[PDB]
Amino acid sequence: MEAAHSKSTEECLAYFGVSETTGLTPDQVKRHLEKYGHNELPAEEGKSLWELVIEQFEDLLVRILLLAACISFVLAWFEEGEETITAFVEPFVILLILIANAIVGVWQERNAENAIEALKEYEPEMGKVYRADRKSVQRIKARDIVPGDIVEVAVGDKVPADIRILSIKSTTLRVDQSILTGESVSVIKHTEPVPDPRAVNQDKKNMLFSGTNIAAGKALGIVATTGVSTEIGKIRDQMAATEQDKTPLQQKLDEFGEQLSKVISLICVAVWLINIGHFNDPVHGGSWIRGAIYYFKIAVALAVAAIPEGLPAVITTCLALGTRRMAKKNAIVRSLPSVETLGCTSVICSDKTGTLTTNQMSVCKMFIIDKVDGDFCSLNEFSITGSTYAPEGEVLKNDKPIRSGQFDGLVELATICALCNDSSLDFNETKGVYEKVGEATETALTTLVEKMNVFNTEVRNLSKVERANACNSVIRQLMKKEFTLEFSRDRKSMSVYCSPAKSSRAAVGNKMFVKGAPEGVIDRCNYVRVGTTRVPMTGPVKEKILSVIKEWGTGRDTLRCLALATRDTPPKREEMVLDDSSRFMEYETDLTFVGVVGMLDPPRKEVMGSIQLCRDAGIRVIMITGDNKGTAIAICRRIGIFGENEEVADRAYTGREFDDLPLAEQREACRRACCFARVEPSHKSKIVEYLQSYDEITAMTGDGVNDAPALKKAEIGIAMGSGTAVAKTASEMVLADDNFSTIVAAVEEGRAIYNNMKQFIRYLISSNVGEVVCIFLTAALGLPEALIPVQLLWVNLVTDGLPATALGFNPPDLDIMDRPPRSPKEPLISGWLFFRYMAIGGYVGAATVGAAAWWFMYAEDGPGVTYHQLTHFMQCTEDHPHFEGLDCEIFEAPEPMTMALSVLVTIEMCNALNSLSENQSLMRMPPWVNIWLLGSICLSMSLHFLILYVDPLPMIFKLKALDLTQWLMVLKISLPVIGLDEILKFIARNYLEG
Ligand SMILES: C/C=C(/C)C(=O)O[C@H]1C(C)=C2[C@H]([C@@H]1OC(=O)CCCCCCC)[C@@](C)(OC(C)=O)C[C@H](OC(=O)CCC)[C@@]1(O)[C@H]2OC(=O)[C@@]1(C)O
Ligand SMILES: Nc1ncnc2c1ncn2[C@@H]1O[C@H](COP(=O)(O)OP(=O)(O)OP(=O)(O)O)[C@H]2OC3(O[C@H]21)C([N+](=O)[O-])=CC(=[N+]([O-])O)C=C3[N+](=O)[O-]
Ligand code: NA
Repeated sequence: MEAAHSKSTEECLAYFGVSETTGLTPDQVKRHLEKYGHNELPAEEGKSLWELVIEQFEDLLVRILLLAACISFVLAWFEEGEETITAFVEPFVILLILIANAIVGVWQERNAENAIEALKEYEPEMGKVYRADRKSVQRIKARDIVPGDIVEVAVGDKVPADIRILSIKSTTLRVDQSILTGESVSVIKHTEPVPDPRAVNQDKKNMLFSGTNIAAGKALGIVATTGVSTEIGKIRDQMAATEQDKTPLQQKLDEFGEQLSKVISLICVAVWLINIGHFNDPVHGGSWIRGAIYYFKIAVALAVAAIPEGLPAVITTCLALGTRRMAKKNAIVRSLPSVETLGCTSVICSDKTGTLTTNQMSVCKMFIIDKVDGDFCSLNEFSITGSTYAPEGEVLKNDKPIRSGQFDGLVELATICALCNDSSLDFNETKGVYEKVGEATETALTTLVEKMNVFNTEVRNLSKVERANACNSVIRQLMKKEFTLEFSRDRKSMSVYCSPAKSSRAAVGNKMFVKGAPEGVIDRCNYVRVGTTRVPMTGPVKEKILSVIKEWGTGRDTLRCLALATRDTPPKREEMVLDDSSRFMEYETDLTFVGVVGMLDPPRKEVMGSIQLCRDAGIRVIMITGDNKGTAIAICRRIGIFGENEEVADRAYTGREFDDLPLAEQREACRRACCFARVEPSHKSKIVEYLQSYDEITAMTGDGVNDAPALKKAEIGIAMGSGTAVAKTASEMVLADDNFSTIVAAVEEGRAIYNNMKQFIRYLISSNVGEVVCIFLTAALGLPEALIPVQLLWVNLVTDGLPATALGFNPPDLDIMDRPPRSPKEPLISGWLFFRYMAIGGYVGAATVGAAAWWFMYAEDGPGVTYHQLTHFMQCTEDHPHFEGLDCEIFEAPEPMTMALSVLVTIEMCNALNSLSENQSLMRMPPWVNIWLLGSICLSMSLHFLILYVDPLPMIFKLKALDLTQWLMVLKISLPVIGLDEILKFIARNYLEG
């Protein structure tokens, strides 16, 4: 029964065919269990370990490498030689990487927590029902509760289902439902129907929501909904239905993988097409088996040359480091891939209170009526010093301090403030500062009366914790609080009914003290207090009051105004129905206006500067707040969201206004809007959708379970450090200090991380372009393998991995927060840069192939076969060039491969330096700008020498230490890559203007 709140208790009992005093029968339980299922959120996705291991082999590139491993394993199993210890190295290395890659992926899932599973925190093991088969209450498992059950709840209990309250067995029922409504204080509940079928949860005063806590009292109720049908269950279903897109980098990486495999196959086809002259070779003679091994051998090297095998690790290492850096600036990143998305943020939607503002509410202005004489009117207007919940401060008139007790109108002002109040003030002994106990609005009133001190009580004699409630206590002893009529959003006021403490069984003396939004309160005032006297409320007086309120609430003061009033002659105590909140407005009529208080929740000292940074970065900021629209707009102006004088009619909306717009107008509103006042949880989600249909990258704040759908849907969900665990698990980022400025500082940091990522991605991939050319060249010219997979793997994992990681520490550009948000669709490599890395790739390929071939021919140590071709033959069954003696295994010597590798390694150290800046010359941006990079290059070279000298390694990698002369040739062919890129950088700067 989803519309339970609007049904009478009788109607709820009759719908389920159940009696309040007996509860459901065994047959009813069985039938209701079949119909509605168990009272629980559905179980998590059954993701087994085996299924998880398989998923690690789904990526296109890892499939290629597994196929590479399989061919490599077959070529080791059917090879020529006796060394099994060296033959099975290549396949085993590739397999280890696949296994290591699988271990990490599997590990990441075991430590991952999901938000849907964090909801189960809010479903208790047990509940209490009355069922027909037993007289006394029976505690059962919450999952066995069905709609229709008569349920009992008491103080401390966690509500087991969405329940319609039937009867409250205590004076009052109080409920902590902050997790669902963001209501600070525990809320009061009643049993009367709530007419609106579309009432938001806050107006459902006759409902208990699954997962909330009873703060005070004991109630009997009937279960309306269970399982996915509850308020928390609906939140769950929304989250489960939210699919999150891959980040722009992940999408480009996948695009790259698709293209890479397409290119790998086409090269294989080219290598086959370039060797179709083998069809003209005689069938008798020649080695088919060795020529087939040669083709597969280069297919493996091709596959290994093409994949940036060390790229995922570099990305992760870079992400982890920047993440720990962001943590020190209070930005706790939960999703490593989100750092990129964060840099792309184009819209930040931010809650106001605690994030834009300090949530330290303070009264700094108030007024009472001074005089009423026909058309003429005057006010006694005061100011109050002090921005803390601390009683430290004084009341001023015209900037000079006055005694508050000197004005009778202020005495009642304080009385109303002290009594019409569900909050208190306490000094936290450990923290060293004063902390609010309840609603911020109310605690600010508590602080006000301590500053006022209307009866001049000695406060200097007491300590911090003791004087915190000194002036309040004086007023409480003066009037007895009979009851309280709780605040309601419809009438926008609250009141207390008070009787004199001095009197006994009297007939007269009672007062209602009333507080609320000025509008409704003032309209229900028939009288105006002037000192101790009373005059009728008249037009000129009303104008004057509203005029000041309008100025305080909509002008530069940006104050929340509250009107204080008294019912001098309240209805007889027995004539009041305390269970029917719909009668509460009627009880608060024929009031006497006493005064207005205006309170400021000040902006964080850093937000105004941070909003400016957003403007400079082309990031739109949207404020979301519970202030009324006029005050919301005033605050946006104050902090820089709106200009002081600019028109904003179509750029600020309340929930009501926004709902009255048709779908098309709602979308349009979202593209220009910067202020949303009084929206519901549902609006956050709709705002994100609309922003996403303009392709905005949206950051959205949230703190409660009700925020989880929107947090999950936004590209960057941002949770408060002080908020719920559920909100945190639904988010990409957590604000440790809750500060809006932390968001902006995280966006900047994200922009800087991405820029460095782009450099090392381009660096690693460009090397793969060069390695592929080398392999293609050797396969095209029929040369012996200049580079083998084991060597290629070492270079991509270790040798280049360090300079790649070092590039992650490139200094950031000074204009970082002065450019518009990066386009999600921006390619990493295109246009001139594509040509640049083709030219470098073409150079690297030729430089490595040339270095190996040079050793074979023009070198001193080599078997000088100058202009003789290895292209000619690798057969050794003809002996044309060698005319006497047998020697052919030099075609498989370790020296020319060492030449090729040392060239690759050296060029790549040079190309890392080329990668410090995209377009700037090493003459304008020198290598020593990144000390880490210089360090990594040294470490990489010493690791290259390590695999050349340290006994086991030289054999494994098929290498042997180069001569001093041979190292000079390496430098001769490698170093000019700097020159080449320098030239290409010169062309990009001068002949390609924007
Ligand atoms: C890396 C190794 C190889 C063998 C492959 O060719 O890379 C291509 C490739 C997959 C792309 C291309 C490569 O194209 C070429 O190398 C030119 C074709 C000549 C083939 C040589 C035959 C002997 C990148 C590498 O070209 C250059 C010169 O840098 C740029 C870029 O890559 C990126 O933008 C980085 C993606 C994270 C991609 O065109 C990319 O595909 C698209 O999805 C992009 C948009 O991604
Ligand atoms: N949709 C709405 N319709 C009508 N009024 C709304 C609405 N939403 C909020 N208000 C009023 O505005 C004040 C601020 O809203 P609130 O939601 O608590 O703050 P936030 O928006 O910052 O919440 P957040 O921190 O983001 O989770 C509340 O103070 C009070 O009644 C509330 C309040 N209260 O919530 O309990 C008590 C009170 N008295 O009487 O002291 C005065 C308020 N007031 O004057 O605004
Ligand atoms: Na999200």
